[PDB]
Amino acid sequence: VRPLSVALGETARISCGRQALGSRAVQWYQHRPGQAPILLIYNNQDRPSGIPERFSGTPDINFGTRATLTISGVEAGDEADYYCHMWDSRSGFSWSFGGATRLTVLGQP
Amino acid sequence: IISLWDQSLKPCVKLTPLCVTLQCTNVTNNITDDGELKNCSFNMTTEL
Amino acid sequence: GPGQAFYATGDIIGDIRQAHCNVSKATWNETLGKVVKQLRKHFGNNTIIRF
Amino acid sequence: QVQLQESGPGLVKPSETLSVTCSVSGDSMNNYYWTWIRQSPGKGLEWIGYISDRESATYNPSLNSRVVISRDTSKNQLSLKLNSVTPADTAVYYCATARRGQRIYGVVSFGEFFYYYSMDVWGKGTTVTVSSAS
Ligand SMILES: *[C@@H]1O[C@H](CO)[C@@H](O[C@@H]2O[C@H](CO)[C@@H](O[C@@H]3O[C@H](CO[C@@H]4O[C@H](CO)[C@@H](O)[C@H](O)[C@@H]4O)[C@@H](O)[C@H](O[C@@H]4O[C@H](CO)[C@@H](O)[C@H](O)[C@@H]4O[C@H]4O[C@H](CO)[C@@H](O)[C@H](O)[C@@H]4O)[C@@H]3O)[C@H](O)[C@H]2NC(C)=O)[C@H](O)[C@H]1NC(C)=O
Ligand SMILES: *[C@@H]1O[C@H](CO)[C@@H](O[C@@H]2O[C@H](CO)[C@@H](O[C@@H]3O[C@H](CO)[C@@H](O)[C@H](O)[C@@H]3O)[C@H](O)[C@H]2NC(C)=O)[C@H](O)[C@H]1NC(C)=O
Ligand SMILES: *[C@@H]1O[C@H](CO)[C@@H](O[C@@H]2O[C@H](CO)[C@@H](O)[C@H](O)[C@H]2NC(C)=O)[C@H](O)[C@H]1NC(C)=O
Ligand SMILES: *[C@@H]1O[C@H](CO)[C@@H](O)[C@H](O)[C@H]1NC(C)=O
Ligand SMILES: *[C@@H]1O[C@H](CO)[C@@H](O)[C@H](O)[C@H]1NC(C)=O
Ligand SMILES: *[C@@H]1O[C@H](CO)[C@@H](O)[C@H](O)[C@H]1NC(C)=O
Repeated sequence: VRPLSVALGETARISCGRQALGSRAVQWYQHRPGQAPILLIYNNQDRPSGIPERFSGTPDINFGTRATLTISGVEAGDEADYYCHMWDSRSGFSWSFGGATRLTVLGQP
Repeated sequence: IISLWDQSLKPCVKLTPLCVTLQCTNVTNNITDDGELKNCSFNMTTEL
Repeated sequence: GPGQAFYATGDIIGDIRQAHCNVSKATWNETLGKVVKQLRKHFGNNTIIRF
Repeated sequence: QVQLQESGPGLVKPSETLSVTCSVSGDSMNNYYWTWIRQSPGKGLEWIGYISDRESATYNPSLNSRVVISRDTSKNQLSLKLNSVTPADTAVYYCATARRGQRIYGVVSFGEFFYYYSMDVWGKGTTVTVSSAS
């Protein structure tokens, strides 16, 4: 678990501890407490249907930036366990979902 | 070309102390590789 | 050395692929065919050339 | 609509088998791949294994092959068996699909690509408790 706090109506960046050893194809999962998780961003660039535009993916530029989930306009329901399902050509098969950065929102009415 | 090749290597570096017993392991990869990349670690004589 | 440095391959940054050489199949087919038309001169009026 | 409903015993003794099913509705069975998801209280979402259309069960190596997963097109449900169950297996058990996307970085003729599995549609999930309790 990785704790993080952000203010209301602000923009947040969500990263994971794993590094992109080579070309990466990350999947982003948002697991609400009790509620079932939902895939937010996959393929580093695409967002499945039925998802708000508050999250933008991090494209692949052959190097550099890691999986940075850009939460534009964080809401109250964003307090959940965010998962960085990272896949690359070096670590082989990612049989684990890694450590989940539990983001919580403070300063709410 | 042959004689001109050797005269370009004689002032270069010699690697006679290079090949010691190399503990070579396969590079960080998954299945269906072929090898072709040996991560070798070895003792090397430093300046001293 | 003193002052002698074995340039070795460090960690390969990025994706691990293997080397290749591309050649336009349209040109290479046409190039080899132009050779068979010339190579058929030195062996019979018409023979089967295999590569 | 793809509806993934799970049903299980809920209570189980140590050294027993946890056989939980996952019913899919509103869609076919041979459209995508299927898997389960577990999460112990205090831990994160861990993957247990996935099955594709060819019924070949691929297990997560982080559980020492102590799981047997299968599916039945008759009931159109996904089964899951666990032998040598530890009390630490008291957790939530999710059920989700798997869209196996092909990410390409090199050339295809040399096998320089890899398949990444993406869980697009999930299920509600059912919780089971394993202990010496009866
Ligand atoms: C000789 O001829 C062969 C055969 O045509 C050439 O082979 C091709 O080489 C290219 C370059 O290495 C390969 O490119 C990669 O393709 C994938 C898939 O996209 C398409 O794939 C088909 C084949 O299935 C191909 O025909 C299309 O032209 C096209 O390429 C791309 O996803 C991939 O994108 C990038 O990958 C690198 C990986 O390091 C990454 O750094 C970069 O950012 C791109 O990432 C993508 O994905 C991220 C998300 O993870 C996203 O954010 C980015 O926007 C990108 O979408 C790359 O282009 C090609 O697959 C290969 N296959 C074939 C059969 O064509 C060969 O190159 C040529 N000659 C020589 C000398 O190389
Ligand atoms: C082939 O094997 C070598 C040796 O294991 C690999 O190199 C080593 O890789 C590790 C990381 O896996 C490096 O560790 C890190 O180094 C940085 C240096 O600033 C340090 O800050 C970190 O805390 C950590 O120790 C290590 O330095 C590096 N080299 C050595 C001499 O051990 C190499 O990466 C392998 N090949 C490939 C392509 O992975
Ligand atoms: C560098 O020299 C040292 C000399 O001790 C080597 O160390 C031994 O290596 C063997 C094989 O891995 C081990 O079984 C011994 O326990 C090591 N001894 C000690 C004291 O560490 C070392 O392996 C050499 N490195 C290389 C790769 O050449
Ligand atoms: C490891 O090294 C052996 C011996 O060189 C080789 O046959 C094998 O393909 C390499 N890689 C793997 C994945 O075992
Ligand atoms: C090599 O690359 C150049 C530049 O893209 C292209 O014009 C040429 O046709 C390529 N040759 C082959 C063999 O594909
Ligand atoms: C190769 O190209 C030449 C020129 O276009 C053509 O005459 C020949 O039939 C081609 N060969 C094959 C096998 O397509």
